[PDB]
Amino acid sequence: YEALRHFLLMEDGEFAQSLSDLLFEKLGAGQTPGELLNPLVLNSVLSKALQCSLHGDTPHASNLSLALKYLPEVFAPNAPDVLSCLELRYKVDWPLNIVITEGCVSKYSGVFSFLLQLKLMMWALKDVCFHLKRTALLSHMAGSVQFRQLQLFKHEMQHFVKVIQGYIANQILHVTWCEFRARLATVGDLEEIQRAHAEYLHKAVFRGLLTEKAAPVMNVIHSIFSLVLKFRSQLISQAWGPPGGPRGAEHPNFALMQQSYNTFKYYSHFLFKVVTKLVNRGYQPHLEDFLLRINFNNYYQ
Amino acid sequence: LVSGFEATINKFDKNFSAHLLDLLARLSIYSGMASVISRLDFNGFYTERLERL
Amino acid sequence: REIITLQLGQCGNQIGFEFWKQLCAEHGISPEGIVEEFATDRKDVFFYQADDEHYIPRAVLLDLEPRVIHSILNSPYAKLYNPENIYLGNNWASGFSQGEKIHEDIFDIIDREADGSDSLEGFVLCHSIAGGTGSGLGSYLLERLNDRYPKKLVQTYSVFPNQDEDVVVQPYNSLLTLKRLTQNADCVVVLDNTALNRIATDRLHIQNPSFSQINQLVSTIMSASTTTLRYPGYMNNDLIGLIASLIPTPRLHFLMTGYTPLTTDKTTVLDVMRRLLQPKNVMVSTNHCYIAILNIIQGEVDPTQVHKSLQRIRERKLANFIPWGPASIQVALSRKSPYLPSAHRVSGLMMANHTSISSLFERTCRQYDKLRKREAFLEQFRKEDMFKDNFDEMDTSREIVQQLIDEYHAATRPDYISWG
Amino acid sequence: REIITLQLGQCGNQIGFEFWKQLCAEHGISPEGIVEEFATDRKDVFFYQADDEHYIPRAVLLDLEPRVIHSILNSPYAKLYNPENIYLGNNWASGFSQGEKIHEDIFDIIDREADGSDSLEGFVLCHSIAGGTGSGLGSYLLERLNDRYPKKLVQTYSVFPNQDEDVVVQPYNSLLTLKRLTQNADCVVVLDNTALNRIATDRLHIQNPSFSQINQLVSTIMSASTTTLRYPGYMNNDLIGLIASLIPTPRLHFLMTGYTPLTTDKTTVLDVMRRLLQPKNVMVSTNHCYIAILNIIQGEVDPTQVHKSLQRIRERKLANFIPWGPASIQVALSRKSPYLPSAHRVSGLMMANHTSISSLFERTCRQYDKLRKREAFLEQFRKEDMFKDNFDEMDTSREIVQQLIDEYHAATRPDYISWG
Repeated sequence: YEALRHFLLMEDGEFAQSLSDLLFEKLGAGQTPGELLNPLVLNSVLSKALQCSLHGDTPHASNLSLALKYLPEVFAPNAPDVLSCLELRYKVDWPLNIVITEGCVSKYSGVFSFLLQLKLMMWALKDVCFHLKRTALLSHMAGSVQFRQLQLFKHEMQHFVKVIQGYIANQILHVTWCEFRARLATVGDLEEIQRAHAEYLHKAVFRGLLTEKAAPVMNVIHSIFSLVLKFRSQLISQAWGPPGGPRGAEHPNFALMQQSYNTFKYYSHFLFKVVTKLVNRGYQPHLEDFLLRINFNNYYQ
Repeated sequence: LVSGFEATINKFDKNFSAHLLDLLARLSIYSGMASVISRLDFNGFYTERLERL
Repeated sequence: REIITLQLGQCGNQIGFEFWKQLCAEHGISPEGIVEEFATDRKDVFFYQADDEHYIPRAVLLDLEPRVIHSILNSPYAKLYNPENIYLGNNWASGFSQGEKIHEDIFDIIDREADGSDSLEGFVLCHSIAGGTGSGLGSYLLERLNDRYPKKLVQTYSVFPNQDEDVVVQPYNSLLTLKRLTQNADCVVVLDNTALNRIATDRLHIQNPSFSQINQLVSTIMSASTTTLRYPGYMNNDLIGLIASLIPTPRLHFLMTGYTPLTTDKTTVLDVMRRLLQPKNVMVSTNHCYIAILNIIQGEVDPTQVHKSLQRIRERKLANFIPWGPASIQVALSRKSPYLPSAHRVSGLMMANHTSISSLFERTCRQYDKLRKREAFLEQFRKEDMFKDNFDEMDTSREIVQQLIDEYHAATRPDYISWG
Repeated sequence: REIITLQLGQCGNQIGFEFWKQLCAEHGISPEGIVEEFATDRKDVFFYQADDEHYIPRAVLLDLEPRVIHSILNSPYAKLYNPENIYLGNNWASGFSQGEKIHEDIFDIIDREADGSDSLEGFVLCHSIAGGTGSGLGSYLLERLNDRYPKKLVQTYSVFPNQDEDVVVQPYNSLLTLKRLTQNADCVVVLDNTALNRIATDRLHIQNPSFSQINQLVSTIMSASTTTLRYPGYMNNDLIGLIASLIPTPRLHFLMTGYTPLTTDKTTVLDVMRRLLQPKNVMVSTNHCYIAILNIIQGEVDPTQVHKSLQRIRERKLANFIPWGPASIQVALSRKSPYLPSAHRVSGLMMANHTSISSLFERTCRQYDKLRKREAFLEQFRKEDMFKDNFDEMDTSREIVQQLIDEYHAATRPDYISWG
């Protein structure tokens, strides 16, 4: 249970970051028409990540497999992989078979999908901060006002995706797994063992918001995430301009970006409305947690 | 020794370099196993000539 | 990617030296670099791996007019730190000029470690502001690193000197260092001699040997600030990912520190957070407001209560901030290490962007302005005058730091959307 | 095929004497040549064999104006070395002329050994540059051997004299020796008196008796340079096979030495390689670069780690070289012998082609040029003037050695593909 938690549900940070990182580098750079789906590269990146996790190499590291279910015709603009069906597969021995059932690992895979797309978001944003530092304002001789504005626009969305990742992280992960460990200590019979892990996973999904009844918030997350990805890509697409006077023209697409910045802010405000809309109708404690995370300090962040 | 000798040397040089860089790239694709290539060029001589794709 | 720490100057070498022993004891490392027999951590970033279990740190120790670096050498840990990378005035100009002649071989020392590592993210400087030999040279080296590694980032654990105001040229020196730091440093973590001395008087009776004891306080802050990197976690598994939230705007990249059990020699998360937001735990000496706050807790922390703790701290509103920035405080968690005492089992730290530090910058600018009108100690020796005949880099630094002060107060204003 | 060592001159005979004594102790040989009772090695190449395993080396000891060869005779090892092949000025010309009259009988001594051996690969000369009697005679003999044995190869363990600059005609003599060596020697391994003396001051307090003790250092280098031949191994089971990598171009055939535990009186291969690349170990005193490097390690070496050691040393990049040559460094292994102390269980040596030695050649060329303009020491005795009235072989040597210097710096240039 612990090793599966470490690797599939990504508790060990280093394994998750490295496995996501190599795949992301290839994903954004190219190889889009399923040339990143070659068995050799999939197996190689899996082995590389397992070796470089540094949490340890164990017999438990056996049975880990990287695979795919749906076949992408081609990766979409911005290489989103919003529903890329890359399935981590775990073999289970007959002792670990009455314990683990196929449906349970089908449920396991969902969080890997959603967590991975969160890492994908975090990647590109780390990279645009690293890109503005690639610029470095290396012509420090020229200090650009619009440069100053644009880093603030970046800070907005990186902190938003920081809060969402932190939200789900504090909702599930240590919270539900502590409960599950207590229940695991408590269970004393086959059926008891089955239901403890079953509700461990059902609680994890429910708090994860991937549950069908909580679809609206996840839809707003999709819209926000698509905006952040694409409009972060555009600044990378363009390049700076001659040094003189006020210089917005460095990466002249900034004007279109300001409209995008306003659209992202609109989704943010709408999300603050949505969470309260849903909490008042019914009883969803995770949503109360969410409505304070999204806005902690002022009427709106 | 100056001219015809060199004329053979250069075609052998190009052919060997082709057969060499193709070998190193087709070995670079594979993921101790990776200890080989950088030992073959310890210095960084011909560290990278043609980036594949 | 692995981090290299560029410890320079007498004071900077003292604090880097203490920091690496702190991580030696904290990790599974002996004074000879050998993995401890008694010994789950990500030691890759900070410690280079030898084949025979020597965990050698990526420390670059730079000495100028060495006195304390000989004492560093005659220590039990000299075998711990052996990349063999030590290469031989109290004025900023003297330090800058002395660095300029030796720049190439110290930079080759940088290059060697950069090549030795699998990869490189960051340069962490144990810099001393107005540190005589430390300052000037650190500013020059800071100017060189960004040019040579444009992609890469530089952090500075600046020990900003406030000793109630001996060196008479402190404002001049600190002023020039702050210009270089404002434009050529990606991040800065500010510490204060007076603030840590006041904490020393509070927690203990130590008054006269302040520097020796305050080293430990600085070391605890420095190690705790990196513990989330040194130990695996769910988020902030890399320096830049952590840095992004802390620094919202490039100019305002100076970070205030704090620690809940200053007397770390059970407490719930609600308690440690609310204690931390009080000013006594803080180590730094018109409306004013934070820009953004972050807190990391290491201990036996109940998971379900951390989010409720953030709920309840919103109820307390102990931290007052209405900045342009929307960044709210976040509850983060790291792993308390084994083999060391677990006293005050739950213990936390905070890194925050606060406008109050503009006051501390303006105090040294005030001292500089008074000293500049007097021209009492403007400094114009053969070195100082020949290096700066115009004495106009001082004025360039004055206008740049004045821009920084105005930008801080503009961040306080409701309209930092407009140019600051 | 067996190697014959042509030790000549007083200094050359001293170092050949010590080398053969070193291999007596190292191999299973007593001072009378008897197989030792206490005693897996390929003793065929260096020592002639009897079935009782008596082993007389194939040493050719040439004496001129003998003083120290009488001391060589009055030794316990006189019975060890008996091919009965010892046949009776401080100027190069005097030595050359003295050699010419006795060339036939010493060459018949060569012929006898060549016939006696099953076969012959190489002539290894314990030559002395500017060695009075040693130089001149060694140059003449070097010119004779290649003509008589065109297929065969000549190596020269030249002890290049640098003593901080007594003999006044040193640059003149050395200049001539280098012309003959540059065109008529297949390989040269260069050693330096100042370099070994500086090492002597480093490791010990010995300053005054430099020559007597430095013999030991030279002997260790000489024995370690051949150990891979003297003991079976996977690769480099023959001299020419080893030589090929070390000398990539015929003109640049001068080789640098180094030894990891200079204080050889456990250490992993990573450590011994990194130590080895440092300059304090190097026993030799515009961009500059190696052309090729090779290292041989003899000890308790774990085999899986030697590749990983080369990989690490690549990360370190302690050795900087971008030559025309594509030759990369290689980690080779040899067998540490029994019966002698195993102190510093792992101990290594390096042979390399380095452009720095061009500086040392240019120093004696500089001394020669100054002395030549002065004509302070033209010699022009009855011997010197009659042998060389024109004195134009000196200029021929000057242009040849200048070609060598230019070739070295051209090898540094990116375009040694063109003529150098």
